[PDB]
Amino acid sequence: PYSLQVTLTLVCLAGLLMLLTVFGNVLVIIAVFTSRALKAPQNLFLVSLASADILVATLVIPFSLANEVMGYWYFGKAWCEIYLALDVLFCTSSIVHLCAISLDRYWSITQAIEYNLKRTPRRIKAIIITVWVISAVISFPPPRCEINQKWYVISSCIGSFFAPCLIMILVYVRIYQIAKRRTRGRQNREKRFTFVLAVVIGVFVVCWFPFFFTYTLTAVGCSVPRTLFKFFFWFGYCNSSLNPVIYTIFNHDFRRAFKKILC
Ligand SMILES: Cn1ccc2ccc(C3=CCCNC3)cc21
Repeated sequence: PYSLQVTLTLVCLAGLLMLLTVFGNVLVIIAVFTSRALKAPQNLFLVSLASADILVATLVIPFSLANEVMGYWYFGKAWCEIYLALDVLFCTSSIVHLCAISLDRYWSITQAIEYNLKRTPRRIKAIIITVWVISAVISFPPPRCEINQKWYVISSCIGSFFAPCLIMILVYVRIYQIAKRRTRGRQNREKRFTFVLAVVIGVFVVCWFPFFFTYTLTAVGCSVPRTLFKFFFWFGYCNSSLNPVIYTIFNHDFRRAFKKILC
């Protein structure tokens, strides 16, 4: 199974991850509904994403720790089929939310004056209610608790990630082009948005991409170590802990609001 000494090392590596995922994603929620500066229609995208992150960290991580360190699935076919489907529903509801947050972050730059009148909270709510529906329609497409259909396994990874990745890298390379085109505030206005954009579009790729590449690489059947895949699995669940910080710390409004709650 494991070393026991390690088992306490793995559980403490997690647990802290859970506390960090339900500390940022909750600080975002207690911040949008609390500060009169974030009461924008566009700020509801960060509350549903935070809810999804808090849900993953406390509904799929506690049991992933169990399946991996214990070795067997203590439960059977009554929180295992629910766990393997609530994972694909809580991570595909974070990737697709990151895609939406970037599309509403790009239509308001390229279509700047026409989009505000089409940005009412009703539209934001109707987009949040659709991202969630699609996130759950990918999870449920109508003793080891390990994932077990090649044709579907691709459809879902490509729609769940490749698509949100390709439509979010483009929405950030056509925003970096627009913004640097405004410059043509002294050698740091650009040097800051080269980093504010690089972190935003790179933490995603360095957290989630390796897992999905390996999963479809094994979907085609190219061998990936049994280990060196467990790092990737846990790497994604650890990206939801950074998501609440990436989309909030680079914002002066959010930063001044956090100062009030934690003065
Ligand atoms: C097989 N598959 C298709 C889409 C999709 C989305 C997320 C995940 C997981 C996220 C972290 C580790 N557990 C699985 C798996 C997924």
